[PDB]
Amino acid sequence: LSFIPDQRNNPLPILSPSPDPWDRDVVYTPPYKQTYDVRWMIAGKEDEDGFQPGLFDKDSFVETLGGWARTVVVGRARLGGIPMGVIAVETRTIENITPADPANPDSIEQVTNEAGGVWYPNSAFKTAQAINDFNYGEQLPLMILANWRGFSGGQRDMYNEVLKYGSFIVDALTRFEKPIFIYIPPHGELRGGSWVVVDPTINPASMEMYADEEARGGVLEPEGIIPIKYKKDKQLETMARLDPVYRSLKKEMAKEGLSKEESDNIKKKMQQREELLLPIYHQICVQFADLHDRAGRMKAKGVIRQSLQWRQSRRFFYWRVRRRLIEDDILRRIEEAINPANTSLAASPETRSPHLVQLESWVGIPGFKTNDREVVEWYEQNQDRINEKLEKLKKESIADQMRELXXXXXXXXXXXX
Amino acid sequence: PETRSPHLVQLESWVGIPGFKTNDREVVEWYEQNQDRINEKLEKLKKESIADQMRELLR
Amino acid sequence: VVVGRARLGGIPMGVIAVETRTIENITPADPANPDSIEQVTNEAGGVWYPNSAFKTAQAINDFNYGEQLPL
Amino acid sequence: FVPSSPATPVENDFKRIHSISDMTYLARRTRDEPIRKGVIVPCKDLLDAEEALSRALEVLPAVVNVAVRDAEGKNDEEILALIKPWVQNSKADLLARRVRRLTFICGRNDGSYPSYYTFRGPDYAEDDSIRHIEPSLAFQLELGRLSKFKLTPVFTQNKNIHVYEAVGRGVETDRRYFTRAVVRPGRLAEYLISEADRVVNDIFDALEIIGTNKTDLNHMFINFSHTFQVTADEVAESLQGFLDRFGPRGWRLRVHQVEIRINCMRSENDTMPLRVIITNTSGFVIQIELYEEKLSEKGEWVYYYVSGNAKIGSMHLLPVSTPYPTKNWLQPKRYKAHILGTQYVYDFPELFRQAIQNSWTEAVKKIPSLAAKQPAIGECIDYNELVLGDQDNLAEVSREPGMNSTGMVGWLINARTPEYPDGRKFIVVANDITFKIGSFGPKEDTFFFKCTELARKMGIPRIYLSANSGARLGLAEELMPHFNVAWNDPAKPEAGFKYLYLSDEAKRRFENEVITEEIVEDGEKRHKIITIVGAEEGLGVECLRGSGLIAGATSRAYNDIFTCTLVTCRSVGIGAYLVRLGQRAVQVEGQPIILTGAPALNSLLGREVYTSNLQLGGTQIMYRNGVSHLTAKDDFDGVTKIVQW
Repeated sequence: LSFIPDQRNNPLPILSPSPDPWDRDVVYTPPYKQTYDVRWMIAGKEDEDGFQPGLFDKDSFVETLGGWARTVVVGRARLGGIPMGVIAVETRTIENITPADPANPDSIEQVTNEAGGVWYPNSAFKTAQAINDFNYGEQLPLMILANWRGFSGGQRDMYNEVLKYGSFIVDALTRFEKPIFIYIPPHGELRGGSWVVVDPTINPASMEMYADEEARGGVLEPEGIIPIKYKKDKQLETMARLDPVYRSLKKEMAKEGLSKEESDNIKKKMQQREELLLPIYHQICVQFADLHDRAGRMKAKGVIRQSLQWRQSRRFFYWRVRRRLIEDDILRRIEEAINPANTSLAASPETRSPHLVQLESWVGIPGFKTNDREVVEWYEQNQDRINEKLEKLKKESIADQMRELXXXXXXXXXXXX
Repeated sequence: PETRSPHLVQLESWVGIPGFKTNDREVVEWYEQNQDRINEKLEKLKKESIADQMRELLR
Repeated sequence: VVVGRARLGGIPMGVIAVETRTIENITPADPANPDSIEQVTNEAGGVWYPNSAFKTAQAINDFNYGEQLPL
Repeated sequence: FVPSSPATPVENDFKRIHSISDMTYLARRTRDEPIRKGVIVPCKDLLDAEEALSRALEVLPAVVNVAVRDAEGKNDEEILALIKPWVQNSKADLLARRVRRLTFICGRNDGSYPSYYTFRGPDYAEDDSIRHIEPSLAFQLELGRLSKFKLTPVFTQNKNIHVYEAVGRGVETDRRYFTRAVVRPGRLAEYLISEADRVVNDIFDALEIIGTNKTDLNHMFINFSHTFQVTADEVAESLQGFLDRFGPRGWRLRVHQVEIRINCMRSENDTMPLRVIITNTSGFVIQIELYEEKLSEKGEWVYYYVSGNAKIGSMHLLPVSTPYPTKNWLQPKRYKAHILGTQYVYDFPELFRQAIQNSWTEAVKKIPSLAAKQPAIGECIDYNELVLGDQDNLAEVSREPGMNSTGMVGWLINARTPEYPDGRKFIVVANDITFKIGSFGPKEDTFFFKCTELARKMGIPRIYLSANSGARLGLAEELMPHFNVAWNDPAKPEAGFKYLYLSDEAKRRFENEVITEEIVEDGEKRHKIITIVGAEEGLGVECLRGSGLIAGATSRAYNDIFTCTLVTCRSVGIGAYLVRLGQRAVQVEGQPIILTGAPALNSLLGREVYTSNLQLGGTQIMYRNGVSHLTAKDDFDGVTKIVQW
């Protein structure tokens, strides 16, 4: 209840930065080699050498449903005083052991390993449920630390309706009201089936997507694309180009003038050189394919707003969450004054509302779409000017509705009576 | 369901069949016959509601 | 639980009924785990089961959204 | 001497500059090519012309024209046997100077148009195609509309008209006579209507002497050089008049269609060119299609018709470079779909017509008397294709089957069902399994969305026919034979590589296709690749964005309009989800609803667990877990079952 607004459509129970200040850099950074407890990135990690805080306020995170589908972490936390909903992906291979059914004596406990960073029927259901919880009644801003590499394509998981619960994520995302921030963290991945169910084009009016500078995201893993787009023959065409030994041996076969016992030599010399170059030549294509799935490419194709540095994530989101929460409410109030009763791939949060163009000119700040800090400070100062412009628009809209009330001949009859 | 809508009391008096809540057959046959009479009274109410709507927009 | 669409003297509408006979769904063996065999389960008639309730809930949504059929 | 982009109505791909008469010069790039030189040799006599050839070539370190002034003797074949001895003699003289074209101008003092003879290529074999027409005149004649044919010209008494024997390059069964004519304006209102009668009679008389022979179809093109004030609405009324007189004669010659190109100043004033296609389909013309030549903003001149017809014709908003499709062209595609156990996308409208035909045939039995509202075999359904407009906004087109610009196709079908015998509409969207594995690209996504969006806006149901391969995969092919490697040790490359860089010369070539950082190693200006962008679309995130958009759209649509999907073939990745978001689904017995490939799972597990895509995607899984609502024996049985819904 400390995270929930006192009423229904009331602003969140926000306080000053006070214990954990907003102007602090995110100290805990996750390792790229092994697995890490994703919870440390949210609140902080308790270590032998001091304490490294997360991107939310120290000990403000409250994990829920932690006994079911631990492959996804759900909870509520505070960001410099601002309370909000959190969804993160567990990287470690968790194991849920289903109990033995006593009704059937031929039933034993089933040991099942829910491998980390993947979506399972139960994990997808958990995700879908959490979203509904954070929007209905609660009405909290959402932060998703996206790290899934797809869905569990296994026969058992498929038969267990993985597809049905996957859709329930998409359904729940269009239903959402308040701002949603999809942020791929450092080391975080977003491949194939995973990205689709979280893309900002689902609900552009409330979604906003960001990615870390050292995060990865493609249609498939760079190890998966190589046996389809950069096959053995494509690697050898590039081998007879970069390697000096292989292209020199290629010039021997092309020149001819060598017998059946002589042509066998060139074949047995190359098909030994190419066998030793193959492992490192393979890894080259892996690095090559990874450069497609880099953070820079994402901003270039406009699938994300900005590339983010994990260190100053807290500092950026504190003002962007605050800017969006005040703005969303002002825009909702603009429409309530105008009408007292999105359409393309181009639908980006800077074009989430058609009143943001009018609000832009009323504010008068050049870096309006950006400079989140400068925007927030302005609204607090010109509290009267916005309320003033709302009442201007309210009376202007009443004049339009009364004029529209065939309809003239009917009014001429209702007046003559 | 006999009290599923507050307009069923108004519609009841416009129809004029006593066994309105029951006699489902008799009700259906009446609407088909007086399809123009419904569209007549709906319009009478449409103009009526527009006149009140203007009072709400000033209040 | 039996789900479908039918006509009542020409009027089309959605139908949901309960099977009385004891039906048996046999879940296949998981090939990923060689220690998994097909599980014989008897869904006794005239009772609601997780899958039966889900079927009911899904059918209702189908008959209202887009379809817009009497139930 | 060329603009080859904002120039006269032509089609250009990437970076290329070609000639007017020579449609295929050098596409590579014109950044390194010698300037074209214009030469004109006026010679008094045909024999004396040889001295103005061998001496004429001496001032050449290209295009050469030769004018003749003897209006006295105009030979044919004898003129050809008088110009060939000079070209075979100087076969190395013309070759050394690297000149492409050799034109010949021969004018008459009685007002007769000059005769042209053009020699082209290495040996200069003389293309019989360009005759009695200028390089300028090679554009109006176009001949780029006959790329899918092997042309052999035939003799014409009138130098203005040219007839060609076109044969299908692939399949030989196609044999047609295509006529190409140019009307040049008379120097110094009922002029054009009478001018049309004279030129069409000349074509008719010429088609008569060569004979009708064996032609499946016959076409004639007439291009106007004069910009006489045309009021197409007056032209259309007058058109009806003379076509009914010439029509019978044209019907004997096996002529199926005629295309006129007139310029209208009444819009100096802007001259709006208006094309018109008159086809003799079903014995009676009833096809007066009045078009308008306008740019598609993509650099192509398209066919925008404001016809006198009911707008349910054929060909709409298509570039001016159409190749006139050959018969049996549809068959190779159909085969690519049929090997996968699915009907070719454009064969489905027919399947639906028969399923509606079937829906009546039983209703007439069950319900006697109430049957007379049946609209025959044909006219059962009234379909019209859907292709994205200029401003990404969908439009109703009735063009030829196939020729889909994207790997997704839609139709607006008005089926006269026994429930709504006056008509009922709906949208049908399907993936072309033959068009890039049926994979979802951004073009395919924007289309699928705009279709869902429309079905929603109109309240009519939407039907999706799934046969895809998830999202489009891809790598940058242009950077494969250009990128360099920086090793720890150059002698032994297996000792690990530091990074991947690009040569300065190869860096300037792209720059926007690859994000590169400069770091000097071994005293070299090495531009290390820090991120790959790639010129081509549909490789990574661009596909996922679009996939997410259509995923959400289907989720939204289901809650408003009637949504249905059909697994006509393997439905993978995003496609698999649109079947579930579409909620109501019909699965054809032998088609799987797979997420991750059967061998891809085996490679991941490191052991051969699954052996089939249907072992985890088939009916025995999806119908048994409730993803599939019904199972259909064949692709048609699917259609039939949805017709019932």
